[PDB]
Amino acid sequence: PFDLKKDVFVPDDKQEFVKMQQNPPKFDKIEDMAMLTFLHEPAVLYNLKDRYGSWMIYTYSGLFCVTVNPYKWLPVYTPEVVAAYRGKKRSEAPPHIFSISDNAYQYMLTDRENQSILITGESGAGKTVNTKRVIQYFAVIAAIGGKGTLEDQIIQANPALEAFGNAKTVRNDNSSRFGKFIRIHFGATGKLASADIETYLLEKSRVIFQLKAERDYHIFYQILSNKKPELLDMLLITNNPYDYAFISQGETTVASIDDAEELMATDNAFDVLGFTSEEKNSMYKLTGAIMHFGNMKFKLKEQAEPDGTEEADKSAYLMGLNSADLLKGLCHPRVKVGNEYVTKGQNVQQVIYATGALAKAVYERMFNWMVTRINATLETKQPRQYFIGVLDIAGFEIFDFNSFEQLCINFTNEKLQQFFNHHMFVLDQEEYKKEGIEWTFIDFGMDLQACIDLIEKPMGIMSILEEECMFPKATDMTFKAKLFDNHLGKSANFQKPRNGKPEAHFSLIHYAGIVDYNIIGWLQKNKDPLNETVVGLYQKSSLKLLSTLFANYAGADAPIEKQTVSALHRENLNKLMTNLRSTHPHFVRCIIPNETKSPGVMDNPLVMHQLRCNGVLEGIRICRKGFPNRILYGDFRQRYRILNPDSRKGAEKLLSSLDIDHNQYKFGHTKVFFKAGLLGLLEEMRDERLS
Ligand SMILES: Nc1ncnc2c1ncn2[C@@H]1O[C@H](COP(=O)(O)OP(=O)(O)O)[C@@H](O)[C@H]1O
Ligand code: VO4
Ligand SMILES: [Mg+2]
Repeated sequence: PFDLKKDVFVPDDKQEFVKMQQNPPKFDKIEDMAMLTFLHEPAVLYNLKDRYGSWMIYTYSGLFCVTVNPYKWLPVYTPEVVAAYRGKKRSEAPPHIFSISDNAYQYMLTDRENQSILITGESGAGKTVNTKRVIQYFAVIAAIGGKGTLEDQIIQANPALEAFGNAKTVRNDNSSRFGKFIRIHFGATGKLASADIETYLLEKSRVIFQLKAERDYHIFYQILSNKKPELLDMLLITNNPYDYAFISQGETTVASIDDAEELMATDNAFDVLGFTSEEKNSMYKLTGAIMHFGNMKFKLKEQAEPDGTEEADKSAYLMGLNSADLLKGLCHPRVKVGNEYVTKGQNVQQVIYATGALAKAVYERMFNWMVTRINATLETKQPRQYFIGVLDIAGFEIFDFNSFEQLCINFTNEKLQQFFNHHMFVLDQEEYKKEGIEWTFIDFGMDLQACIDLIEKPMGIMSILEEECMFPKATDMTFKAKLFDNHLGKSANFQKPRNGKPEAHFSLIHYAGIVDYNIIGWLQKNKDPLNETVVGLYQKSSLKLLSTLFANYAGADAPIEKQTVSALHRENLNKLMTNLRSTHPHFVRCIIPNETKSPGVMDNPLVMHQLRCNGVLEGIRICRKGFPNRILYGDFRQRYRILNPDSRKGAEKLLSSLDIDHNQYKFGHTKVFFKAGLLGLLEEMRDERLS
C-alpha cells in the first residue's frame, strides 16, 4: 500500500522524523542508498532502520559502507559466508564487511595499489568487531588455498592485546584504550605473506585510576578470576580485586564478561603466538607486581619513609630487585654530581606519584614489548609486495569527567573524519577537473580544519601544553590562563565550559559534539617523568623481561655549561595520515544505535546525529551527482570490446552503438566516467555474450 504524495516524511520533535517524499516500496531495505529516488535525512534514516529491523546491519551508501551495531550475535560471519564472498563483486552480494575486504583485495591486485580499510565510529559503535572480522576474512581465505600457523597467529593477536589494552567504560564493556593499524602483507600474485601491528597511545592512567562506572584493564580481573589458581600462587596475591587499590577504584565486575573464560582465551593466544612459559609468567609477574606496588603505604619521618614493607617486598620479588633498594629509590632518588650522587628528598605526596608513574611506565612498556613479540612471530620473511591496512582507533567519547586522554582520543577522531572529508569531497572533485570533466565544485560543508588547527597548530591547545611543560614554575591555572588568553573569543570552537557534575575548565566543539575538558594534571601527564633511580634498578633486574622493557630507556640529558606525549601523538598521527594518503581507502562508518546496549533498539536522534557529523548524506550526494566508476580507455577496450567489435575514439563508437542511456556516461582525458549502476549493465551484457 503506497501513494506518491499521500506517503510523506514529516519532521518530529522526539524521534527526528516520523512517517519530504517517501521512497517507493521497491526501495525498501535497499542495499545501496545512492539508488534511492529521494535522498533526504529521513529517507536514509528509515532505510537503515528498516534493514536493522531485519538484522541487516550493513548498507552501502555510495562508495563507502555504513554499519549499525546489532548488540547480538548474528549468523552472518560463518566460514560458509567467508568462502562464498571470495571473488564476488560488490553488487553480486549483500552489503558486508567481507565484501569490503574482498573488494579491497581485488583493487590491490587490479590497480597494484596498497589499500586501507578505515573504520570510523563513536565509543561502542563496532570498530573492533569489524576490524577483527576483516582479519578473520583474510586469514580464513588464506587458510583455504603450541604455536600455530600465520593465519591463526594473526587471529589470536587481538585477544592477546585486548586483555592488556581493553577495559570496561560507561560506553563500552570492551573499550579499546589504544589505536592500532594492522597491515596484512601480500605477495605479487596475491598470497598472504605476513602481517604487522602498530599500536598508538595506550591509556596509562587507567592502570592506576578508574572512574565510578569503569574497570581497569581486563587482564587484572582475568588473573583474579582464579580459573588458573597457579597464577595467584605465583603472584603472591588474593582472589579479591578490592584488595588492590590500583585496580578497584570504580567497578570490578562486568555482566557481559566472563573473566575466567577470558583468562583461558588470553593464555591460549600467548600459546598460539609462540610465547614461552618464561615469557608468559614474566608478563603475569609484572601485572601482579603492579597490583602490589599500588598497596605500598608511606609516612612522614617533609620526608617520606616506608610504612610497612609487606607489599613492597612482594613487588620487589616478582620484579627481581632488592626490596630495600626499591624503597630507597622511591624515597631518596639519586641526583648526578658528575661521577658521584646526592639523594633528593621526597614527601609522601611525591613518592606516591612516583610509584604510580613507574607502575604506568612498566605496564605501557610491557604492552609495547608484547606487540613487538607478536610482530616478530607474524614476520615470516616471505615475499611481500603490497598490504591492506586496517585502522581500529579508540572511538569518540564523552565521559562525566574528560581529561587529557579524552582530548587525545577525540582529536584522532576529528583527524580521521577530516581524512574522510578531504578524500571524499576535495580529492574526488579535483579528479573531475584533472580529467577534463564538466564539473561545478560543490561546497558540502565538510571541513573541520577550524577544530583541528585549534588543537594541533602552533599556539593551539597542544602547542600551549607542550611549551608550558618546559617551565618548572608553571601551574594548571597558568596553562588554563594561556589557553583562555589565546583562544576565548578568538577560536570559534573553543568555548567557556557549559556546566553536581564534575567541574570543567573549558569546552570544545568537536565534529561529534561539545566536550567539556578538565585541565587538571595535563602538565604532569604530558611530561611523563620517572624516578630514574628505580628505572636504573629495573635495568639491572634479575627478570629478563623487566630489564629489556627499560634497556632502551634514555635518561634526563646531562646539563651543559652556561619530549612530550602530545608532540609524539601529533607526530604519529601525521605520519599515519600521510601514509594513508598513499593507499586506496575504504570507509566503514559504524553507528551505535542506542545508549543502553539494547539489541535491535534504534534511537532515531542518536543515529541521525552520527549520520550527520559523519557526512553520510553528503557522501551519498557526491556519488549520485558525479561518476563513481572510471576506466582507462585502453583497459575499457581490452574488456568490453566483445560488446560490439584509438582507445578513446573506440570507446566513443562502442558506447554510442550500444542500447544504453547515453547521458549516464561522460568522456574524460584518459578515463571514461560512468554514473552509478551503468557499469553493472555493461558487465551484465558482457556476461550474456560470453556464453
Ligand atoms: N557486528 C557486531 N555484531 C555483534 N555485536 C557487535 C558488533 N559490533 C559490535 N558489537 C557489540 O558491541 C560491543 C562493542 O563493539 P566494539 O567493536 O568493541 O566497539 P568500538 O571498537 O567501536 O568501541 C561488542 O562487545 C559487542 O557486544
Ligand atoms: O570503545 V572503543 O573501542 O570505540 O574505544
Ligand atoms: Mg574498539
